[PDB]
Amino acid sequence: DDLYGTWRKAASLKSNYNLPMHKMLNTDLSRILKSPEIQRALRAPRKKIHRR
Amino acid sequence: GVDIRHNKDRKVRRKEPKSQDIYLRLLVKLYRFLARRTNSTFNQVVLKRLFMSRTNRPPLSLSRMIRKMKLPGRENKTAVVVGTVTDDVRVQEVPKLKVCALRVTSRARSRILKAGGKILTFDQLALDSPKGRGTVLLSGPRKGREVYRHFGKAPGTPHSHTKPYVRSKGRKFERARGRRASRGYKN
Amino acid sequence: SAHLQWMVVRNCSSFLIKRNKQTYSTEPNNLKARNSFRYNGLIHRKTVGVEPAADGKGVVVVMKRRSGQRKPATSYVRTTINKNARATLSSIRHMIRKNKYHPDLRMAAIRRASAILRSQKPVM
Amino acid sequence: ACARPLISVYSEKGESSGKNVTLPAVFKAPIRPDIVNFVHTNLRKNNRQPYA
Amino acid sequence: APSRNGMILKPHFHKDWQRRVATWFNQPARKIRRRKARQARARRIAPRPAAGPIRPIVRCPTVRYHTKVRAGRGFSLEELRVAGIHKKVARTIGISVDPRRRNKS
Amino acid sequence: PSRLRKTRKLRGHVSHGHGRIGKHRKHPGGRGNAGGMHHHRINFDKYHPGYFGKVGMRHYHLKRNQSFCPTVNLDKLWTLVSEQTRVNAAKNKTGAAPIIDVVRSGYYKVLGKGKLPKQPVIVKAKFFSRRAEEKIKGVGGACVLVA
RNA sequence: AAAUACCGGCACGAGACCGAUAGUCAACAAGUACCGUAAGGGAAAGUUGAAAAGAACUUUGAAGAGAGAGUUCAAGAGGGCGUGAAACCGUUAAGAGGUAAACGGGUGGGGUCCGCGCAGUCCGCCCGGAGGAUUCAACCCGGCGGCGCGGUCCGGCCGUGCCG
RNA sequence: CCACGCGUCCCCCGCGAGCGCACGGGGUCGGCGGCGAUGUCGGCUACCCACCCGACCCGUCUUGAAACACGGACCAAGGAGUCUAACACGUGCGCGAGUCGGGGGCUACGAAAGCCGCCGUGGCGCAAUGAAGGUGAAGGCCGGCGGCGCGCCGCCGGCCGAGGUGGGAUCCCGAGGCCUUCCAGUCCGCCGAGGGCGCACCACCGGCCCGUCUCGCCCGCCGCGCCGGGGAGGUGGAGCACGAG
RNA sequence: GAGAAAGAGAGUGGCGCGGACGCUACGCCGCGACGAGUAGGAGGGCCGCUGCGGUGAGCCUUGAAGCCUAGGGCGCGGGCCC
RNA sequence: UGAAAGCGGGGCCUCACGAUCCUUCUGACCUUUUGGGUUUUAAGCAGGAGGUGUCAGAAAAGUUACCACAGGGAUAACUGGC
Ligand SMILES: [Mg+2]
Ligand SMILES: [Mg+2]
Ligand SMILES: [Mg+2]
Ligand SMILES: [Mg+2]
Ligand SMILES: [Mg+2]
Ligand SMILES: [Mg+2]
Ligand SMILES: [Mg+2]
Ligand SMILES: [Mg+2]
Ligand SMILES: [Mg+2]
Ligand SMILES: [Mg+2]
Ligand SMILES: [Mg+2]
Ligand SMILES: [Mg+2]
Ligand SMILES: [Mg+2]
Ligand SMILES: [Mg+2]
Ligand SMILES: [Mg+2]
Ligand SMILES: [Mg+2]
Ligand SMILES: [Mg+2]
Ligand SMILES: [Mg+2]
Ligand SMILES: [Mg+2]
Ligand SMILES: [Mg+2]
Ligand SMILES: [Mg+2]
Ligand SMILES: [Mg+2]
Ligand SMILES: [Mg+2]
Ligand SMILES: [Mg+2]
Ligand SMILES: [Mg+2]
Ligand SMILES: [Mg+2]
Ligand SMILES: [Mg+2]
Ligand SMILES: [Mg+2]
Ligand SMILES: [Mg+2]
Ligand SMILES: [Mg+2]
Ligand SMILES: [Mg+2]
Ligand SMILES: [Mg+2]
Ligand SMILES: [Mg+2]
Ligand SMILES: [Mg+2]
Ligand SMILES: [Mg+2]
Repeated sequence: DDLYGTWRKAASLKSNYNLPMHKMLNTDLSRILKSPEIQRALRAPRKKIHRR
Repeated sequence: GVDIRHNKDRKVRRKEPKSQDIYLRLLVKLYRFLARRTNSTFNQVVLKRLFMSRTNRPPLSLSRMIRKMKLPGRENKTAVVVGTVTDDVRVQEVPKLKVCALRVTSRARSRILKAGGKILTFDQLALDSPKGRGTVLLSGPRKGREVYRHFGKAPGTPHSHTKPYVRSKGRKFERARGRRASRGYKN
Repeated sequence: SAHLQWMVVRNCSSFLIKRNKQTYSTEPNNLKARNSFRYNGLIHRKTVGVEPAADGKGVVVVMKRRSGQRKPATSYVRTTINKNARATLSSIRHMIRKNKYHPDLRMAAIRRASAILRSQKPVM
Repeated sequence: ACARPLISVYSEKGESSGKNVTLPAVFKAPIRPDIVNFVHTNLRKNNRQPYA
Repeated sequence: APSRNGMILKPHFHKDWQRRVATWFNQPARKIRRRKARQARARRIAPRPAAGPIRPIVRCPTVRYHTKVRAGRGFSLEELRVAGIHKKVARTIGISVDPRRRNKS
Repeated sequence: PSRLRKTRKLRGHVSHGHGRIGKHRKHPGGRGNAGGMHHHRINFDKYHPGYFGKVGMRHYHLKRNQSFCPTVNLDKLWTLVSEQTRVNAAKNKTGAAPIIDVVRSGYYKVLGKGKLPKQPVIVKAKFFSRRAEEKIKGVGGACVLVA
């Protein structure tokens, strides 16, 4: 953490460097998807296969 | 046979992002689900903008964000850019903003957080509002790129304000026959 | 997390093997032995595995525990099951179901345990 | 993630010594194998002698 | 035979340039040559400064650069005779001298 | 990589992507951009107007150092000096105004592009434009010269 | 003097290079053989085997060349000799034949082999019939594991949080 | 006859149970029969041959090739869009009004890798226009002093303060109601008549900087001058008009 | 899956421990319409050659590379495995 | 010019004509003339002119039977064809 810095501390023995910021944070996708915030606001699944 | 002409038979638009990034493909794996399984078209247009190329999702700057968020009516709403929210140095005070972007530059993150704002990513945006309600979707200036000054009606044609490709701007470099009214003709 | 690890180990792993228009993974905790998100066994917080015992009688069933994720020595727990064929499947079924321990693959575990048991009974 | 664990330093005998340093933030910088492949591809070319 | 739209350009390759192309493959060998020579020189003048003599405060000539001060060539004779250092003793104890500098200020 | 290019998918095609009526001959339109006046006339007039002829005075020994005068704007005039001077000259009730010495930051001429915040300055430049001077006066604050 | 340049020369190290029609013209008795009056032009050409153990001897023929015998793991490696393809050719076996041969679609006949075919699959559950076990459930003891459902059990650690 | 009962005010004359057949969201048999160990069974394909129908030899230039057009005896190996520079556009990646150490320096693979930041000198960008001298990118409202046949205002103090019209994905408010015995009535969402704030972009009108032309009155002083600044109205520009490199 | 903008919404008063497959999300699945092609353009190759960084507790004198083949096969095909 | 409405920036309409470079002339109390000033000269800026008639604009005589080369059956001299 002296080399590449912390997320809030800059790099102590480089000149101007900080860690690259994430593009999404909560990476565990299933704990987003089976969460009551989303699972509330969804339509009902239509999984009845209607063959020819 | 059939006399249908197959020229425009195939749509050209994207179905997956060209990037081999894995965080962007996780955001796509989330918003595919949200646009397939909700009925709000914010999700469709936000996955359509996650798919795009980085010359089609241009960097929205914080001056545009402050203006288009201080337009009346949309107080305490969530600004959403799919591109890169960049700092704009020619603005002094910054109001409390609630923004969401793929990637915000470091000085803009510092500026918003000293103003007392809050930065979100798209996974946190989907947790905070799944149908995307309470959001103002903004995009950067797409024809702001310098390339579009070379496009359109070609130079050397009447009423065409197009920057011509020249190797160095100066006195001698294509100022003479098409441009003057003495030297030849003025278009 | 888990999907982050899956988007890395998904194509460029060393357990993956690709030939004859099929695909697999020779990783040590893969029920059904195939390259998938659900059945892969290194990228999850909780994971069953079914191995034949070191001696030629029974099945060691492997559980991945919840506490020591980054500590691979105290991360897995072996349980040796040397019983009749019905109650081996009954133990694996109760073990996965009533713990609510990753119930996606209770059926795959009892399929693999049945295959190991028929390989372990003698050959005509 | 955001939280940082506490990794113990092992002695040369093998078992755990009492010292434990927090995880540096470098280990939870983002993982991007595409640009690891990109940087490795373009930097494995630099040690190459010419042939003609 | 130029196509639709694009910068018309004059590449300077009309000479025979392939018999004369300086290729830089001895760049790191030349850098290690120079720094081994620099280490040998710096340890053969053993307490003296490795950078050589001292070089004076000098303002750059032209309008683009006169606000920047850089290290010059050598101390002029007029500031040497004001500082009381002799002309031929200055460079023998380590003070660089060029007589060509004026002092208009 | 030659593995990804076109010629790995033009093997077996008997002309290699350059036609069979008009073969890929060596130099059909002359070398380079030849034929400006003559047979590429309408390329050079539909796409490079102005190209032929002389215009303007000849300057024999040009020196960019003599012509050197780079510009800054009143938008970014406050960018030069740190935020602590802005917030101190905002908190400062004594009417004291900061000095903005643009020359050591590296810009010789102040032009006035945009809005300057109502906060007094002493802008210290080498040149000024009329609108930049009027905007600094209208904020209330002075424009001094240094050579 | 220094920093600078080096396809010649002495001596070196290295290669995302070439692998005997490639790489130098040249891996070899190569600027050699050879052509031209001359200036100059200028090749082709590596591989027995581990070790020569390079086939003693008998035998027909004048001999080249054979047959036996022998060395070797191997002569199916025998002094231009590893591997030994294609065009081309001899012979054997099979099949065939008056529209030059060939070819595409469709079958039929004959081969060649393959199926280790030639009384034909197994697998759960139930019922019956004869068997064999230290044998099932429930309990008890020990270990291990999973989880407000402890509304709020005690203790630590962390924050890409906040207040002092 | 796809007509079913009871109760009442007026007009004209909301859960019954069971079984079963099926012209019913794509084939099943809860039907069978033969032959099989040294001569038979299967194997489309691949070896040879027979027959029917089809069947001109390839490449290439061509308006047209089987051509009485040229190349081609047969076989093996070699054999042709490469590399450097420049530019343009699209695309992925990092940083983002900045960016880049490529040249230099400091510390087996490694001639790699890392580091510099008072090594950003510099390139490109952030500002254009003019041939050049040069110039160099919103305005308004309030108060005081025809100035007269500058309601305009020359300048001072305060205030608002950085375009508009149309189309616009997104979002925002919501007249009503989305049923389980009936009336009110809450909270959570959901849908929507209408109405809003409107991103990118497009079209148009305005505006601002440089050149240039025309018409005009004002202002500044250290030099009152062949000085300097200012306005209105058209026009030329590869411009600005809250970056995009 | 059903001709009809929208809740198998929550509140307040009047024994036997059992339930197939799935989901390389670049994956799997359902509907329809469609398929000519020289010049040329584009996409995909689990088509192929040679070498380098990883990797297969890969293979190999109990016989690799190559070559031959009336043997068994797979793929529309490039080709490949026996 | 007509009294005036108006008409007229060449010929009742449809042809009567010419880029860059260069030279000449015209224009302004114009710009540069390179360290400063003055003065000739030269360079500019705009507007005409000198002209390319192959008229979107090279500066250009023959011969080959001593002939050559790249090609063309796009094109002659035979036959054959309508
Ligand atoms: Mg059809
Ligand atoms: Mg077609
Ligand atoms: Mg198309
Ligand atoms: Mg072309
Ligand atoms: Mg083709
Ligand atoms: Mg051709
Ligand atoms: Mg062509
Ligand atoms: Mg042609
Ligand atoms: Mg060419
Ligand atoms: Mg011509
Ligand atoms: Mg080395
Ligand atoms: Mg050879
Ligand atoms: Mg050779
Ligand atoms: Mg060879
Ligand atoms: Mg040989
Ligand atoms: Mg050989
Ligand atoms: Mg052998
Ligand atoms: Mg051999
Ligand atoms: Mg041989
Ligand atoms: Mg025969
Ligand atoms: Mg026929
Ligand atoms: Mg031809
Ligand atoms: Mg031709
Ligand atoms: Mg012809
Ligand atoms: Mg043709
Ligand atoms: Mg003919
Ligand atoms: Mg020919
Ligand atoms: Mg021939
Ligand atoms: Mg070949
Ligand atoms: Mg691009
Ligand atoms: Mg086709
Ligand atoms: Mg008039
Ligand atoms: Mg002079
Ligand atoms: Mg004669
Ligand atoms: Mg005739």
